Formats: sequence, structure tokens, C-alpha cells
Amino acid sequence: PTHLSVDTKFKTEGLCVDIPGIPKDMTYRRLISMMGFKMNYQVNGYPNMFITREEAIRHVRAWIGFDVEGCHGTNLPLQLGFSTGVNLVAVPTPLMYKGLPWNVVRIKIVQMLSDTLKNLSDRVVFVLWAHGFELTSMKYFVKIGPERTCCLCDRRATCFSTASDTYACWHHSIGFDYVYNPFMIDVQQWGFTGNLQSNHDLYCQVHGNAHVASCDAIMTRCLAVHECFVKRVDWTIEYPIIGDELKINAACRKVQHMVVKAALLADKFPVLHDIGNPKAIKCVPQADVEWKFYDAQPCSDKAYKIEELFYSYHSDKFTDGVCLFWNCNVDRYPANSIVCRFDTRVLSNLNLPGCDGGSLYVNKHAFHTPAFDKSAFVNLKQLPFFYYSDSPCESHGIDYVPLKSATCITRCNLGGAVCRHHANEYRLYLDAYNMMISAGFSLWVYKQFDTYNLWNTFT
Ligand SMILES: O=C(CCCc1ccccc1)N1CCOCC1
Ligand SMILES: [Zn+2]
Ligand SMILES: [Zn+2]
Ligand SMILES: [Zn+2]
Repeated sequence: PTHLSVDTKFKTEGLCVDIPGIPKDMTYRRLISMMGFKMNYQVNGYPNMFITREEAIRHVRAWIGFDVEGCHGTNLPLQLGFSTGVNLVAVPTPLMYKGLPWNVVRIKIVQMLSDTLKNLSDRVVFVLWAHGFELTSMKYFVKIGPERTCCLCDRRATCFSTASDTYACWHHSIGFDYVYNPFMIDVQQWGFTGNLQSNHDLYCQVHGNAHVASCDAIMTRCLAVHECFVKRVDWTIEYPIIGDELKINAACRKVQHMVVKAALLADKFPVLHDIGNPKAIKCVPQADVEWKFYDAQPCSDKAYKIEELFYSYHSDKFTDGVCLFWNCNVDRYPANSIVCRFDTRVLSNLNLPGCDGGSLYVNKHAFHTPAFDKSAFVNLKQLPFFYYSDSPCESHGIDYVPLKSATCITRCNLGGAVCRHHANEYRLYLDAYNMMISAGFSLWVYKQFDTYNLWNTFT
């Protein structure tokens, strides 16, 4: 049981208004044939156009919500909506484009999917709330066959060109006109009572229904994301490396050791309350402090209420010392805290749009993160950049331009001139810090944090 069997049953109740008289008994095999596609008993890596929920979760980077609304069905013009906000109108002869034939519409579909997916995935997954028109319209822009490779590279083929009879991935498909071997999943097959808007609005207030095809496409992918990543969580599923993942994660570990070590030197807290990761390690292992851990998994729905995490009767007094919340998203942080909060609004290849203002952050694992709220940090301030080192000024073993910086907190800078070792280390740390901030993470600290207090750790 790897793929979705074509002999599985497809509930056709949701299809009978666009398609009256549809057989209640339907299989994927028969539905595909009804859609105008000939699978021709092909044992070449594309066993089914439709996929399982497990396969869709593993390929979430490829999800594109798709909806078709019949404006006037052979004689009538269709509105093609995608979760990218695009609305295309096809004639048979929230970006709303005017009526054009299928030969030009398919050119736009390939360009749009390619520009959206080239840096995220090796495929497309049309996430549907199937009523009929979207499945019947697929023959006008989709071609199927064996699994292929690109005409210009080793990546799998996702596009086809009738002009040249060639195949291409999302990176090399300029001027291609057909979507090749796409995937799809119908959310209605999951078992819902009622229409799309009623199920969507149960969990999300950020997406509305302007009554265009793209609005339903968005609500569809959002409802799919809530079901697969908000209400259900699976942090065991690994995801491929598609960007700066390894650099971002290494930067996060360097920043955390730096920021926490400096707070313990500047304010010498006797106890640190580490709230978050049940698998956490002491990020400053040589520190004197009483390190106490508290387990809390990443909240995917709503941010943790500080009352439920702390109270109900540990040192008991979280007011003693400092509380470290490294990616532990709470509604309002206590004033004595060190905090790393992921900003869900950040635009990147790792951050996919989520449910109720939240986002799906995919870095090794998929983490649905609640909406970034600036009010969570009223008792704290933004942590400013600084680099601190108490290592000896020894070069050992790139070239050099003298470093002049007020934020290089070192004995050499105290003494008047940054040594080459600390200048290399400072610039490497500044790069790691910038990496992490640009990845979307934000750093917050208690209002009394002052880097001026670190100069006296050199006596
Ligand atoms: O980057 C991460 C994972 C950090 C690791 C972790 C944090 C808290 C509990 C268990 C594990 N996230 C994205 C932002 O929201 C929070 C989770
Ligand atoms: Zn290619
Ligand atoms: Zn939504
Ligand atoms: Zn030095």
C-alpha cells in the first residue's frame, strides 16, 4: 500500500450538481476515464492522477488549491481560480483576467505554476473541493504519460510543449503549454458535513468569500492545511532540503548560545526556566545557573496561554530568575524572559501560507505556527545585535580589513583594537544572525538587558 489504488471508491455526491445523473458507484479508474484521460495500463511511475492524504502531506510544498466556477460546460465560459490569488477566464469559442481561449489560458497556467513551484517542489498537487467543472476542465491544460526527465536537466518533467514535442521541469518550462503528470486530492473525500465555506469558517477568519473561484481555491488549501497540520501533527515526516535550511538551523543554535550566555553574565540569574522542546539540551552547558526544563510541544493551533503553561500549582515561582522561550509561542511573555518567536508573515521558500493567519514552516519537519502577534511582547524589548566573546585573542591558521564596531564585545575591543580572530568570528556571527532574522525569526529580551554590563566580565 504505497499509492492510492485506482480501484478505490470515489464518493460522487459532491459532483452531482455540475454533473447530474452521475453513478453513485465510482472508482478512480472510471473517474479518470470520465475526465478524458487514458492511463493505458502504464507501469511507469504514475499509477494514479489522485493521491492519498499521506502522500499529500509528504508533498505539501506542491499544494495549489484549484477551483472552477461556471460563469454561464461546453458552451459557457469558466472561471479558473488558484490558491495563488489568480483568476483566469476561459471561453470555448483576486487577480481577475478577462475571457480568453484555452490555447492562451494553458500558457498562463504553466507560467504561474512554474514561477510558484520551481523553488518549492518537483511537482504540483491540485487541492480540490470537487463539484465537477474542475475535473472536466483538466483535459484542456493537462497531459499525462510515463514519468519523464527535463529536456535541459535531471529533474522530473512537470510541463510539456506541443510546439516542440518536449518535456521540462518548473525551471525550464518557458513557453511550455501543458501541465504534465500533475497530482490531485479531493478534500470532500475526507468526510465533511456541509459546504466548503461552512467547514473553512469553523477554523479560519483570515480568508473570506468574495464569491470568485480563487477564494474557494484558497479556503480549500487552507482547510486541507488545518486538517493535515493544525488538528493533526506529524513531526516524524522529513522533508527535502530546498534552500538555506542547514545554515538557518546552525545560525539558530549559535544565536541562542550567544544570547543566553550573555544574559547569564550580565544579570547573573540563579535559575533558568527552559520552556519548550521536551528534547532540549542546555544551550550554555558551562553556565553556573540552575537549569530547569519544562516540556511543551510546538502549538500549531493557537499560542499557549501563559496561565495554562505556568499556573495550577519546578521552582513554582517563574518570577525567580529568567524564563527562556526558544520557539515556544505563548500569548504574552512574562517580563523576565529571553524569547525567539517565528514571524509567520515572512516571505520565503520555507514558509508556506497557513490557517487563521498562521503559517506552515517547513524546515526538515512541518510546523504550523500561529499568527505572529506584536502584543505577545508588551513586557519585553527587541534584542539588539551584539557579538560577545571571552575566548583568547589567538588567530590560529580568507584575508583581512580591520574591524571597527561598538557591538564587538571583546577584550581586544575593550583594549582598543579588535584582533584578527575576533574580527573573523564577529563577521561569521553577524552573517549567522542575519541569516536567522531573514528566515523570519525575531529575538526579544527583558527590558533591563544591557550589553554595557558585559565589559566588566574582562577584569
Ligand atoms: O522552528 C521551530 C521548531 C523548534 C524546535 C521546537 C520548539 C518548541 C517545541 C519543540 C520543538 N518551530 C517553528 C516555529 O514555531 C515553533 C516550532
Ligand atoms: Zn529542467
Ligand atoms: Zn483560511
Ligand atoms: Zn580578540
